[PDB]
Amino acid sequence: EVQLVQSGGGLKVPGGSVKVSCKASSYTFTSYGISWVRQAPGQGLEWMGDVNTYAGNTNYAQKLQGRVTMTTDTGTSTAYMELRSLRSDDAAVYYCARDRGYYAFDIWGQGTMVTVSSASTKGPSVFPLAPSSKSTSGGTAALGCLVKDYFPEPVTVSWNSGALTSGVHTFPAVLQSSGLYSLSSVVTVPSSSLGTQTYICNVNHKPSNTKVDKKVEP
Amino acid sequence: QSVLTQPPSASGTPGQTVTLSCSGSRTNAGRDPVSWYQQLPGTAPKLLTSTAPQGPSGVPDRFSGSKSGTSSSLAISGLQSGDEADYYCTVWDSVPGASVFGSGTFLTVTVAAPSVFIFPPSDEQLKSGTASVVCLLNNFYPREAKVQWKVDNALQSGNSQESVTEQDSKDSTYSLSSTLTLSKADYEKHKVYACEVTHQGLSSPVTKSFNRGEC
Amino acid sequence: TQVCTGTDMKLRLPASPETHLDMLRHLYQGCQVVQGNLELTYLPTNASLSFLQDIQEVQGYVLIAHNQVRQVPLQRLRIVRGTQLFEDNYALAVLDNGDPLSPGGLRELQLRSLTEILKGGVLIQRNPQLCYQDTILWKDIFHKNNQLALTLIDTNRSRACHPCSPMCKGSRCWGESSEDCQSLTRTVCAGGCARCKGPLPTDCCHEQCAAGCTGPKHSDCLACLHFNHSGICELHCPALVTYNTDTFESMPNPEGRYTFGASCVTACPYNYLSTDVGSCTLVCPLHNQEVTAEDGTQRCEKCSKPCARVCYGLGMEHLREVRAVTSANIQEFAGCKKIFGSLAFLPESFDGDPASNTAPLQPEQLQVFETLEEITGYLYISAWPDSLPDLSVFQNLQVIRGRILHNGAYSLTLQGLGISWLGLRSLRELGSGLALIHHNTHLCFVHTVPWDQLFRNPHQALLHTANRPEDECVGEGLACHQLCARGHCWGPGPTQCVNCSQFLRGQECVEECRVLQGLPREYVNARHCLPCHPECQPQNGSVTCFGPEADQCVA
Repeated sequence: EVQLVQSGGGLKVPGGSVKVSCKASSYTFTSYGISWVRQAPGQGLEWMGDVNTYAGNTNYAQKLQGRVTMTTDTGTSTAYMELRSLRSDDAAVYYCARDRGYYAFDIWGQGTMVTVSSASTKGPSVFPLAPSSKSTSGGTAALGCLVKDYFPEPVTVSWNSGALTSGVHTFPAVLQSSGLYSLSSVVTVPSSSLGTQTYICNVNHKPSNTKVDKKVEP
Repeated sequence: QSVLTQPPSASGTPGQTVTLSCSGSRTNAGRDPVSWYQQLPGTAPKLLTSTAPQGPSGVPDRFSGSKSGTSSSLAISGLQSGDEADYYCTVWDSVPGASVFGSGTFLTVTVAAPSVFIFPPSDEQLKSGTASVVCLLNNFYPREAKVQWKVDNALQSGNSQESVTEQDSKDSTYSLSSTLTLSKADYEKHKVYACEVTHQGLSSPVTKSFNRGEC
Repeated sequence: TQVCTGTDMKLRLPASPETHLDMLRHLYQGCQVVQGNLELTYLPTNASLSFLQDIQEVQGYVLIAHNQVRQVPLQRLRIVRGTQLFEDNYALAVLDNGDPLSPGGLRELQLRSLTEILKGGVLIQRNPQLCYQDTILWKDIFHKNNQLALTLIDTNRSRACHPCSPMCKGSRCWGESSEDCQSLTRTVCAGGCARCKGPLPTDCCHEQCAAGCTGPKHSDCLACLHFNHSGICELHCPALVTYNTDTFESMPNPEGRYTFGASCVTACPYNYLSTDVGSCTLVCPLHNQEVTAEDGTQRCEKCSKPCARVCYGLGMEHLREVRAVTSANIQEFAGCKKIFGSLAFLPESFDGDPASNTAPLQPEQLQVFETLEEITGYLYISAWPDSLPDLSVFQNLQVIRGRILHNGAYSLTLQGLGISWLGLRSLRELGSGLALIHHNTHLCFVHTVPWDQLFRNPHQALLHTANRPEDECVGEGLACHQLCARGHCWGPGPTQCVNCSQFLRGQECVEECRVLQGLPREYVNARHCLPCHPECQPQNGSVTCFGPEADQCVA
């Protein structure tokens, strides 16, 4: 099985650099090119540049010129995404790919994790989202705990110390323009336990070791 | 050299014959630059057809693309259960050459009308400088929905961030999390905060709202 | 057979490994002199290298890298003339034959015969089992006027070496044994003496001699500084013509010879171009045509007229540094009856350089080469468009001489394709080199081909693997046609025969020639069927024509 494997999957502060790796295997490395392509969250593809394996030549696209250097490594077989002067905009996923054939990109390294934001470590404050008369569609009521402004990823949420997993929907973290993330984590219950059952959310931000519990009530 | 995908979303039930589009912005080659991809959630995109009407090896025969003038058209015989993905095309003509804004399909297993709720921002975040009114949609299909704000009957723009769950393991429906973010100096101004939810499963844009102060 | 030819694949990993060893064992098994880069790389440990065991000379460099054998039997290795050198420095380099993280890895050089290193330095690094490589007085090896006396050597190992041989004078040795002892021949010698067989003067070797001797004569020499003139290591093979010193008419000199690389021969060997000026080559000197001579020879004579136009392939002239055929050079080859150089089709042949708006090569374009008969270089394919089921745009390709060879060794390579049969019908000669045919999943009618008659020399052989299993090949039914003689074909039907059973009617084999019954009566000629002249009345059963032209018929 032919392969591309990628590394460097990390975090970065605006105005720094990273040089993603791409060890290509199981094929004559030199007789295909190698290309890179990027993918921010929610949006789609965007092409970086070229790199004739055989002889170096390149074609870094307009949006990135002078900010990009791409390099072969025939001896060891690897291609390198040397990216510069980055910022919040340049947070995405950086896949590497060849182009066998017959024309597009076929084989794909998993892509790598590249996010930019200038923040140290920071826990979130957990403010609940209380049910009443506006969240009852039928006999089902919804109650939650709004977890906002933390750094870095990840964060793990449990309801009522774990017992309540059904109905639980923990949306992925939406990175605020402010430089931090934010989430929401609800639970759909029959609207007959509001008071009978005790409703609390147990959050876990390991990088800050904060452990918040937030009772939810009308 | 460039393209546009319509729609950014088409839906599909089994056995059906499907179509996705792409509009080449110049008499491309020639013919045979174009190629379509499949994107599984959180994994690497892979090529499906290229030279328009030619599968590679490891991509099945219910796949087969095409072209006509300056437009390409992917085709699926009978859809199946794994085909939950976003689909991208490319006119690989000259350089630099462009991608597309992505036609993404989903598996319609009985459309579910969204469960539309509304939540005023808690009384502690409010005295903590900032505010957040979340408008939860629960268990719906497809992922295609329309979520907007009408802070006292005036449409909002830019002061909000959406979010959508990974397709449920057992029922094949999602859940959406709109979150308008404002300040303490602005929320005390308005009173009404509406969230009109138009969806290809509701007969008409269902609308909810709460009264600031009225608990 | 004394003389073999180098490889030229450097440190680049062998395309088909499962073949690679069997490539080496063919190249040199029988070989003494080696005009050029002896390269022995990547070899694993279960690998009997008993074919090098004969090699004396090596004109090139001697590269040894990334192997794994604990030992390479290059024991008779007299002299290595560093004509071309590895990295343009080292007339020998032993690199990373250690292990890819008791153990394996090259352990002893055992070069117990390497007297002279005519040019270039030495470079022996990173071989963590290798001993006694510093322990050589490298300065006795290098030639006197070696102004490339540079050396870099790694001594780091994970292994602790043993003492040399007791039976070794100095601590100097190639190997732990006593025959493995460095035997010096320059420093320990008597005066001006370049090379000698002992401290004594009478022990001095000839000047024309060059790597020691067993005597004072040129006909007592262990090697030659210029040319082995039939046993008499000389300066100059006698040229083909002698001068009166006075007048200057020069009738030919019967006992003149031909400089073959390092030799002095009367008749330049197979693929080689004998010359006016007395050499043997694979490129005629400037302002020469390559004629086909009053015997059978290729030969290189002058050009009265400004010489007639001539086709060029990859690795020749303006195409020299070009590597593949693309849309933007494919047209040069139109009309070409004989391409000087080589053609190669890599997968970038078939998706062009969009970086340079170079269109991909379309399968109708190849329909240029049907005009081509003789390639003087190599042929290398790795992509061919999915459609065209066979390599038949070369249907008229008659001979491949391989005076360039891909990766040093291969005159015709074919890998990673998807053709369903070959189709070179007209291909009779594989002048030199090995044919490598691997990894074509649908390739049948390979076995069906009688390679042994294309080939020209004993060192030659077709090696192949990962193809379409030739038992599953009668499994779908594919096999030569009845009109294909001796069971031999290049593909289905009687176009792709190799020799017609009975006669040829154009490109198609047939049972017989219309001398008696067919729609137009024909006449047979070189077992070809050809028409008589249309106005030579149809005979109610008997013979009608008697020849192609207008007269020889009936009425």
